[PDB]
Amino acid sequence: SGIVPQLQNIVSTVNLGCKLDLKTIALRARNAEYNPKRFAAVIMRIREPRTTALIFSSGKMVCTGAKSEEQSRLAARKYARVVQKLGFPAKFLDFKIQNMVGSCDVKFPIRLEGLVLTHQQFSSYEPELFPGLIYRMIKPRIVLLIFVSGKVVLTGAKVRAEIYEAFENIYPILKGFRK
Amino acid sequence: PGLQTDCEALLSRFQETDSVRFEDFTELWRNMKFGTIFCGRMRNLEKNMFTKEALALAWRYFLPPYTFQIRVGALYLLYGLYNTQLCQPKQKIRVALKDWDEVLKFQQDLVNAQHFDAAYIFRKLRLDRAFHFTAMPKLLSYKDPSDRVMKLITSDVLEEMLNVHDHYQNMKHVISVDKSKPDKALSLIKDDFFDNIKNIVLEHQQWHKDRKNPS
Amino acid sequence: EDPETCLQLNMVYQEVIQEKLAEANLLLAQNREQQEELMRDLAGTYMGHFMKPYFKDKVTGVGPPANED
Amino acid sequence: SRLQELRKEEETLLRLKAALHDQLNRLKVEELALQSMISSRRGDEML
Amino acid sequence: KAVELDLVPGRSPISVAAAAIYMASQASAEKRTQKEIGDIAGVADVTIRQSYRLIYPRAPDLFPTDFKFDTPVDKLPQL
Repeated sequence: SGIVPQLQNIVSTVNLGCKLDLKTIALRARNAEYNPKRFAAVIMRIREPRTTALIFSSGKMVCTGAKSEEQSRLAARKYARVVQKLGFPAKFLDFKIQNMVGSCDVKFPIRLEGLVLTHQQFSSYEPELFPGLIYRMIKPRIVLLIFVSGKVVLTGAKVRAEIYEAFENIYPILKGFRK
Repeated sequence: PGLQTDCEALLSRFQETDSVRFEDFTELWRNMKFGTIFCGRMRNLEKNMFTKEALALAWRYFLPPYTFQIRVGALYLLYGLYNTQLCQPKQKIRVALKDWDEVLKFQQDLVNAQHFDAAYIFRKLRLDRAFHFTAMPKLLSYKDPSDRVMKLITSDVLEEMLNVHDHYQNMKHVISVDKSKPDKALSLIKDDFFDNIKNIVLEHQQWHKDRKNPS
Repeated sequence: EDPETCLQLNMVYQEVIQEKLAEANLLLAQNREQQEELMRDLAGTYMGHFMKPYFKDKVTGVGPPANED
Repeated sequence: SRLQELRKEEETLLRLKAALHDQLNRLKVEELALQSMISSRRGDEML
Repeated sequence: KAVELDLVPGRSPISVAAAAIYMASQASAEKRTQKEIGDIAGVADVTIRQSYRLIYPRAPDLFPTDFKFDTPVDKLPQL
């Protein structure tokens, strides 16, 4: 191939293993937000890993927005220490990735119609809903948004190797439809 | 207010005669009676405003890509207009810096091309100092085309092509051992390439013809 | 008699045809410059945006602070 | 109108350039052939 | 022709059709505004303007050869 996909977003989760009050955390945390009338969770953003953590009463946290597995883990540990400091018995249970969005460009405009006619069993291209084609790869379960400018947005992964495999699989298929 | 129409009418009447003789222009002036184009009740402001506009019109007509006949006609037009005004300050012609650099070689060609009528007209219009040499054309706040095809393919161009083509034919006839066996790797040149260029230029010209031809 | 004449004749032919490309490519560059000028004309302030607060901001609409004068 | 005149002239000169570039490519192929043949022929009197 | 020439890549087919109808409408006696075409086509007049602006440069090429232009292709509406 020759083009490696740049990760853009990584949703991971972690279990604190202790119930929390969202009022307490929200009133006593620095960059927290909590409007239960709109969503029952505390949205805590931090700058260095540049991440957004949603924290739930049950003790489960989801850290999104980090662009690396290690970086996501570090942001999760930061939020864990934050909650621990606010007076709760925070713990670090089953930190597990749940999504990894990758994005890359192939540097040539593609003909969609050819692709959708070639792989009608996979692609769901409707330009009056979403102007990109949606190729649902099956061998790795990864959804690829392909656009007329060549931008490919892979999503749904659970590890970086999966995005790499999926993009390498999808590369020649697109090479075949270079406008 | 319609002055562009009469100016274009004079330009067309002149380019149809295919003349560079200022005598034909003088006759077209006397017939179309441009001695009146300014005549009429105007106080002073409409007068010099319309004179400015007419001079600017004639000048922009003078410039490329307009035809040489049209250009000489617009030059004679500028001459007649500027030399025929009613305002005491004879409005000047707005001449740019970019357009002056080409009017220079145009005047030079007019001298070279033995068109001494237009050359003398231009030397006169410079002598009486009818030019306001501006920076950008007119002011600033806030067609008869020249085909590139003929610049690319001429009768002289195709003639030279065919001369060198027949020369190369007669020469490749001799340079080999014989005159009747061209090698397979030495027969690739098209003998109709000249004909192909003629076909392309003629199909373009007939496209333009049917473009002006209504239906 | 000898290809050397072929060599020199082909050199001169290539020279003339390359001069032809030089002129033609200059014409192409001029035409593309004209096209770029036309595009920027399509992509080309009103003298209203330069009234009393002549120095308006881009992140805001307010001008500069008042002057000691 | 000027835009269409300019673009058609652009296509005209592109086609002329394409034809002449084919001409130069084949001319240079002929030039390489000439170089090889002259090398081979001049090698016959160096013996 | 516009789709084949790829003058509107990624555009919705309805947006291309509305722009084409506007182009054809403006080149004939029966002239329809962008709002009129958008209402039937279900396309905002801005979208018709954008798609039309992409195919306007090559208007003479797109039109059928045997089309009687009530308004000449050169004088097509400015947008």
